[PDB]
Amino acid sequence: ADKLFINALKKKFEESPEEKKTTFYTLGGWKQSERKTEFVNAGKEVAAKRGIPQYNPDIGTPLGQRVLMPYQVSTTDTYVEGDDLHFVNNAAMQQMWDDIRRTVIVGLNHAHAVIEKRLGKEVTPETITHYLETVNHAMPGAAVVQEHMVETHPALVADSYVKVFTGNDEIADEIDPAFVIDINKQFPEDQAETLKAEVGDGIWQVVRIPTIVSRTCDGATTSRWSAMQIGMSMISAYKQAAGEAATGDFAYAAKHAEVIHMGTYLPVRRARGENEPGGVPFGYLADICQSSRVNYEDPVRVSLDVVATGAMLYDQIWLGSYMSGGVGFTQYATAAYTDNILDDFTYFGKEYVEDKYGLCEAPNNMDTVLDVATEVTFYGLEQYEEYPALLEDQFGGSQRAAVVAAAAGCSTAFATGNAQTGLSGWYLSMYLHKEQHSRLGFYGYDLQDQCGASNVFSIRGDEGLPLELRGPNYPNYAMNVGHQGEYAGISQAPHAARGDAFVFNPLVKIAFADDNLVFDFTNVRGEFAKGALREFEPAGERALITPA
Amino acid sequence: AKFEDKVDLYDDRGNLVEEQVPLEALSPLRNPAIKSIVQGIKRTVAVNLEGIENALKTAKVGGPACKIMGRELDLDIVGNAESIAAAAKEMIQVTEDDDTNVELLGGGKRALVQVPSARFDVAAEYSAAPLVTATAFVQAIINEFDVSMYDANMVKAAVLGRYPQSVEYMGANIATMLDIPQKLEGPGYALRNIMVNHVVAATLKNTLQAAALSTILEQTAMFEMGDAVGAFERMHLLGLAYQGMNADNLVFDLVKANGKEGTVGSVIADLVERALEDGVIKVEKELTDYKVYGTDDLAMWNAYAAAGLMAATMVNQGAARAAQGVSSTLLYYNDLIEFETGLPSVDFGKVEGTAVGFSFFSHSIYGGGGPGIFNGNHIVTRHSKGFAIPCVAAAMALDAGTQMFSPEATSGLIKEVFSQVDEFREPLKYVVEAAAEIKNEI
Amino acid sequence: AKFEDKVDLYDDRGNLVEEQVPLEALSPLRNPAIKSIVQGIKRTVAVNLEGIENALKTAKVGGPACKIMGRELDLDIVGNAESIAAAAKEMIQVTEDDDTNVELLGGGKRALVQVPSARFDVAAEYSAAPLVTATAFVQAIINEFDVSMYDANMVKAAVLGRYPQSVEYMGANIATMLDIPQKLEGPGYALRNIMVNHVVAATLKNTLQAAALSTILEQTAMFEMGDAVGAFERMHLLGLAYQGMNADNLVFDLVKANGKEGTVGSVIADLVERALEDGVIKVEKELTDYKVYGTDDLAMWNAYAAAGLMAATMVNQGAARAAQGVSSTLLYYNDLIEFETGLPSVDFGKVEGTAVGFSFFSHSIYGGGGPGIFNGNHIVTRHSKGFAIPCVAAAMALDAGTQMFSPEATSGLIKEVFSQVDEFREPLKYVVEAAAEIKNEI
Amino acid sequence: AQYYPGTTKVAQNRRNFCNPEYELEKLREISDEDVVKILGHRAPGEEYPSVHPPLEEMDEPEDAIREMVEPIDGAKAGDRVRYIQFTDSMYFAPAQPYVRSRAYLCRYRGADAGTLSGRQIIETRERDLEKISKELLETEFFDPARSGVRGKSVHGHSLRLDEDGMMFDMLRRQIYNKDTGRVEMVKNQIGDELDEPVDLGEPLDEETLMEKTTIYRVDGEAYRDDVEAVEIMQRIHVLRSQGGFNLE
Ligand code: F43
Ligand code: F43
Ligand SMILES: C[C@@H](OP(=O)(O)O)[C@H](NC(=O)CCCCCCS)C(=O)O
Ligand SMILES: C[C@@H](OP(=O)(O)O)[C@H](NC(=O)CCCCCCS)C(=O)O
Ligand SMILES: O=S(=O)(O)CCS
Ligand SMILES: [Cl-]
Ligand SMILES: [K+]
Ligand SMILES: [Mg+2]
Ligand SMILES: [Mg+2]
Ligand SMILES: [Mg+2]
Ligand SMILES: [Mg+2]
Ligand SMILES: [Mg+2]
Ligand SMILES: [Mg+2]
Ligand SMILES: [Mg+2]
Ligand SMILES: [Mg+2]
Ligand SMILES: [Mg+2]
Ligand SMILES: [Mg+2]
Ligand SMILES: [Mg+2]
Ligand code: NA
Repeated sequence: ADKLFINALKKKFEESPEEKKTTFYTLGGWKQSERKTEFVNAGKEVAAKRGIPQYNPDIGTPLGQRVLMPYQVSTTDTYVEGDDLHFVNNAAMQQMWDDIRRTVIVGLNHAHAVIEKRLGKEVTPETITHYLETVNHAMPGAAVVQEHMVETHPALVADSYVKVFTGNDEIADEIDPAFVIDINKQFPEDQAETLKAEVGDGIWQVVRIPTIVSRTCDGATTSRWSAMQIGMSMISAYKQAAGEAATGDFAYAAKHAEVIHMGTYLPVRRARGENEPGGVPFGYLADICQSSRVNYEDPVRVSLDVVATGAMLYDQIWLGSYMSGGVGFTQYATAAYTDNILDDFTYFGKEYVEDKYGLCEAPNNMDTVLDVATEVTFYGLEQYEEYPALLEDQFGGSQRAAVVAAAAGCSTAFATGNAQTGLSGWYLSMYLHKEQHSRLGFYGYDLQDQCGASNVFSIRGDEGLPLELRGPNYPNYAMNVGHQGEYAGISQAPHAARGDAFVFNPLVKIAFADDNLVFDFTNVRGEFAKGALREFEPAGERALITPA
Repeated sequence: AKFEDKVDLYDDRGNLVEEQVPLEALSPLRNPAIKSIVQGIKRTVAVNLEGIENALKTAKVGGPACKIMGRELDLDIVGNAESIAAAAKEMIQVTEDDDTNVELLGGGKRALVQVPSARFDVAAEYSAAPLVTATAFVQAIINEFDVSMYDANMVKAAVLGRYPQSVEYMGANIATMLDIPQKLEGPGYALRNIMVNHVVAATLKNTLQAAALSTILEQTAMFEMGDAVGAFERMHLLGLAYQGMNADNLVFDLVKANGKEGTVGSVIADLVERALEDGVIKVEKELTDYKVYGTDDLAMWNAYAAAGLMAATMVNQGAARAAQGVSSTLLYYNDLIEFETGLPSVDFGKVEGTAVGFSFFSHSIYGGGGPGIFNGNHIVTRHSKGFAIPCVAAAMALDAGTQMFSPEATSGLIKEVFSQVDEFREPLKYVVEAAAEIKNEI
Repeated sequence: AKFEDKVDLYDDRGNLVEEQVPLEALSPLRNPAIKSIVQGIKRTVAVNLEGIENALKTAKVGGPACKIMGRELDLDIVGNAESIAAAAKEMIQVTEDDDTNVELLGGGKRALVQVPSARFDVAAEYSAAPLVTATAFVQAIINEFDVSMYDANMVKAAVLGRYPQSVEYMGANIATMLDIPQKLEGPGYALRNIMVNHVVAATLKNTLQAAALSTILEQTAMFEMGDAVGAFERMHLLGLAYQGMNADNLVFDLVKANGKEGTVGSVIADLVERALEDGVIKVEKELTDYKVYGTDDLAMWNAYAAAGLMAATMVNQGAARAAQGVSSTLLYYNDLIEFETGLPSVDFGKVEGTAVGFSFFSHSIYGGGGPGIFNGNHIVTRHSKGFAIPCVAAAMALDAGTQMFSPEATSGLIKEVFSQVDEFREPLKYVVEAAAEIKNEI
Repeated sequence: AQYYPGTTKVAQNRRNFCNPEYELEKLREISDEDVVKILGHRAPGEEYPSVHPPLEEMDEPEDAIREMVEPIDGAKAGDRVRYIQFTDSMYFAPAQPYVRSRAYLCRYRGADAGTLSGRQIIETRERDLEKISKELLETEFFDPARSGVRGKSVHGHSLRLDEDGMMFDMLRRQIYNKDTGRVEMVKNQIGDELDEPVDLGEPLDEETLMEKTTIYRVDGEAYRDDVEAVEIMQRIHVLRSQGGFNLE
């Protein structure tokens, strides 16, 4: 069967993919491009309206001396210019982040204990349902106790709500199903049983605050907003005095003792509060992505959906905007979710492993790392050598390094069933690549790469951590493109091969199994394509409160 | 001595120990027992060996509800605790027979660790205690069971948690009374970021000892912050003495006189009477059926008023055996005494202000919690410069079981380890003995 | 005693001082001069009296370009510096014959302040130095000129800046080599958050002394972080000795042999020869016209390689008299030596990795800057556990004026004050002397 | 010194570039003035600008390290630090990015070398840079079709060659002339037009490129077949991994 990237290469270029020569400088620069043409015209209009020059194709160097390529969004039949995958231009990408940023998980276990002990009242599915009706009025920003309150417009905050889940089926079934994330409905049988056993009789809220608020404010707003309206709803639904000593236990429980943030806060040089991208560990990112519960018979698909999720969030939005900005890092990320390239390399590796070892049956050791990561690295590099069109497509060494090493690392973890040896395979891939082509990435690409082998199995204070627990604030990882989303993939890989329901936090996994989200986390790449086509409908807009 | 003042020192039963001790014998800068307490708090760590073992066995590492399927390791840590602790001790110590302590508790389920003082002498701060302890136990466990290169990172996660992806040791199975330096509200705040429940736990709910430990920590922080330098030093020392060390038996005697039937108001009346009797205040002038009091020694008035504030908390929250009303006592003792006298309240309004926000943030939806989760570094309760939090410690010591977030709930690991240390558990004893010992060198 | 290794120690002219010194005599945990340096850096503050005066006269307080019209105060601070400094000293000291130092410099424009060590003995961390110094000078200025209650808050703003609205002392007219505890990348990092330019400034650009001070600070931090505990301790001690203290004159002799015409590559060749001559490495296997080297002592190979890395920086950046290429040296010394030998590079790749990102962040749009603004706490340069930053200090000492953000630009106040202190300025001298003194107590 | 393991022509060429005793083959003659023009930092006849005074005019204190390390001539003079940057085609250019940085820090004093996939740079004192640059331009470090002198807009290392065998250049600094079969440099490295172009000689033919290249490819010598070179890379991975864990 053809290599999975061949269709995309034939779409991009007139030459066959194997052809070594082409002709440049005859395409009219930017004029070859529908999108650049749109931008030139828009810049003229913007500048004329506001009285300050803006986009101008004649500033600096002339884009488009070569072909300005379309990209296939991998697993789709959608081909778009890369500008349509810039997070600024792609409402699906923006909404993916808003849906994470505006979510927190908040237990009801301490809260219900406070109710039964301290207030001496009973909790049943019926009282929980009444509480949930109440908090779904209050959470978007509406009142339940005071006179003369002024409130948020319901239609501006239609995306905000609260659901619950529990591992106890009989309890779940007694709560009004409008409010319940039904684990048995959303997960295949074996995964559902794993997840229900993790949760047990615990009861957890999934709280989503309004996108318009999240965009006005920041991620650290989420758990506070959540807690205020949980607090008001506990007062109203359980008939408390409206501000007594017990009220503070609900606040402490909802804000601290049983809250799970999506991201933890960051140190001062990169100061941020909770629920910002740098605080989201790789294992959580894999669990937020919902490919695992749909595509479970295909561990490559699951792993590469996680890579797409993470490459976009971590490289485009986080490193490319929060930590830098400007034109940013679209194609550093698109390399990992376009043209079915990473897919080709990773299916090669999975098949190699299946045949030699069987998934998850290789020894978890350095022999396996050396074997698998080397073989897969050489396959990927050979494709760039065999197909000049492929090399011209993934033109930046960093892009190639990330893609080849992601395939090598995922494949290694498919073999061992362990993310840490997967990680070792990622670094070996870099080292081999660097020697093969006498180049790797950009100036600063392999800071973590060169520290990498030694820090995989270290146990020291700021060095040692299982990969699932690492994230964008792991010291070596804190700066550079072309790694973080790929690491989320490697984190997913052994778990997908094992058939595990989750990678690092079962509550996070369940919390995104929800079709009331705006973004469809089951099909991240499909959503990116929809956004690229300007077909995605985000929350948070102000149309209702602005002129027609 | 810089100051002329002398105080009489009493024990936690209200009995005289030593008369006419120079005030500065109680100073954090001079008193060797306060130095030993502070250095002990810097260097002490509680290790939960049971917790480490269970995290490993279940692969539940890295924070609440987290788990890595397939990473489980079944290691008999508690059954080999003696060997593991000895091996850890060899790495933690600097020299044989130095002041390193590693003691097993609970049948090997817990260890008390005191990292040698010499490591802190050449350290900037206090994080060597958890970091040296953590790596010594990670290495000792790896070495005990010959844990492989491939698996050892799970031991690290079980001991210290999600650090360094998280800033904190998120999910760790070690504990300290101090918290990380990044969480300080301001430079110099570290001895303030010690939960009230931890203080109550360490002192086994002995009311006067909890008040003393809290006051020692708070007023020692006031020196580190520079607040107790120059013009303010005597105020802070007198506050330590009279509010936290029961100087002149004033707190004890006010409680004795008001405990049977008294209220916050009756304690105020007694304190004003005592201040007048001792010449601390005097009538400055007469309005219509109202005496305006003045003072020639504001720091001493403040200290007397602070003793009365402590006594008022003990009487009000001791009568209720319920801590919540400490926020009210801290407010209205101060509000009432100003309109009773025409003199400023404790800390010139800052206890009252702290109490307003503390009341709000312990009876509302917005933040805070019960009294025991506050501390001098908490945004709600940082504002008074040592004169509020010790009363909260006294109140929580007197709580008979009204709190969900009790010391039993928040501070059990801390209790088991830190209450073993005599100077932490009974600081009033040791600080008074040390003051008496150095009285003729001040 | 714990380790058998002995080293020969030299002065910064390459002359023998003491042979056969036990390795642990250089340990931060044992060497009294390292203790003195570390405690000195915790306790020392530079006060810019001229700066305070000018900020007040113009009401330019609270940070860059800030000013409050109408708040100007014209006080003759520098003209009354002796009185002000003496008054501040009275508040800063604990007792009159303690180790408090307050010394005027520059005709009273600056003061060197060393806050007494006893304040740190009963402190959690190091912020007492700026905070006690700041309030003592604020109070002394107020008292000198009888500044009113209404105006005194301007003196406070001129001394300490926008704190506490800002977390840092934003706009302050005092300086320390340390920075605030909240800025630590991790617990244990405070001795790493010391700008390279500050180290170069304090050591008056003496290359070996700058390398020594940086290495002392970095490797002492590795102890506070727990990195030099247990399995790693000897590696860190050998690194301190050979890379930062010129043990066995190895750095010195490599520079001597390569200084006239050499390159990074020629230093590598000499170091590999020397390692082979000394039995640190040996040929393990013959490939086709290629010898694969091995070692039975990875920590010693690492130390030899680290000495070569320092020498390579001195030769490469010394030849250019331009510091920027230190990022390149740190990368390619390590890259080249691995393919030259088949052995791992310094810090098992972590210097090389540090160098990759440091190169990027000193030659790109995204962050960083010139070599002198980095430090062991910088996100770009934290990754190697002490083996990279001292080379950056050496390179900046050797820079003849190619940098915009030079020590003259960033570190003038630090230079004037901290270079006065003999142990800060010439640490190699004092640490070697202390090691020789305690050699028979190890 | 050994420099690099392996038994391929690639490996030998990598060793040769690093070895300062290996005489780089000179392929073309370039005048001093034309090297200055290509660099584009100053005009011919313009005095070297300075960044600081001559070292002689400074009053530096005793420092044993300074005393032992001879400054390069441009450091003595106080010259600015300037650069030359090259891009090398993955279609068998003789030099390649890490080959260059490794070689530069073996051969040249006082050097700040940087490696990237699409560009490789050296920064050093200006008069010394000019001497080094002559060697980089005249010798087998350089082919005028498959390598480019580029201080910006570097794209091309990974692109298909054009019909003349020339690497892509967004700014077209090097022009192949069919009538001589020779390449001319028509702009300096930052892209400003030269008054008079510089002859860079003929592109190397396919056979000679294959003799001289330092890139491994399946259609040349594959890295996976240089088993001794791979062995050393894998060894370094394993030894680093073990060392980070427990110093064994
Ligand atoms: C439950 C609390 C305790 C607490 O922690 N917060 C509450 C409630 C909270 C809720 C009320 C929303 C709702 O009704 O569902 C909100 C809007 C915060 C939120 N969660 O969004 C709020 N208060 Ni409150 N709260 C207010 C106020 C006040 C005034 C109202 C006094 C009166 O006579 O009506 C009093 C405090 C006081 O007595 O001074 C007050 C109390 C209280 N405040 C009592 C409920 C009082 C009651 O049972 O009626 N708020 C105000 O004084 C005005 C501004 C007003 C806020 C809304 C706005 O700014 O538009 C609101 C601010
Ligand atoms: C000025 C720098 C130095 C720096 O600090 N950043 C730059 C430029 C910056 C700009 C370029 C935007 C513009 O043109 O105005 C942006 C987009 C960041 C921003 N400010 O928005 C960027 N790089 Ni760069 N940069 C990239 C890359 C690269 C590759 C390109 C090699 C090639 O052969 O084309 C090389 C590094 C290398 O050689 O490995 C590179 C260099 C460089 N990168 C060189 C300029 C190179 C040149 O003169 O042509 N980037 C890539 O390798 C791919 C992704 C791409 C980024 C944009 C995206 O992700 O869509 C972009 C990311
Ligand atoms: C106290 C503190 O809360 P915690 O006790 O830390 O939960 C803090 N909140 C606040 O200060 C709430 C301020 C806004 C609502 C009350 C307005 S009067 C915060 O969330 O950081
Ligand atoms: C290094 C550091 O910058 P500073 O040196 O502190 O200016 C840091 N930037 C970054 O890490 C930039 C990361 C994103 C751009 C480069 C991607 S390879 C930051 O802004 O906090
Ligand atoms: O050229 S650099 O590697 O510095 C930046 C690449 S985006
Ligand atoms: Cl499937
Ligand atoms: K926002
Ligand atoms: Mg085609
Ligand atoms: Mg115009
Ligand atoms: Mg029913
Ligand atoms: Mg529904
Ligand atoms: Mg849908
Ligand atoms: Mg009596
Ligand atoms: Mg009475
Ligand atoms: Mg006055
Ligand atoms: Mg031979
Ligand atoms: Mg010539
Ligand atoms: Mg063949
Ligand atoms: Na342009």
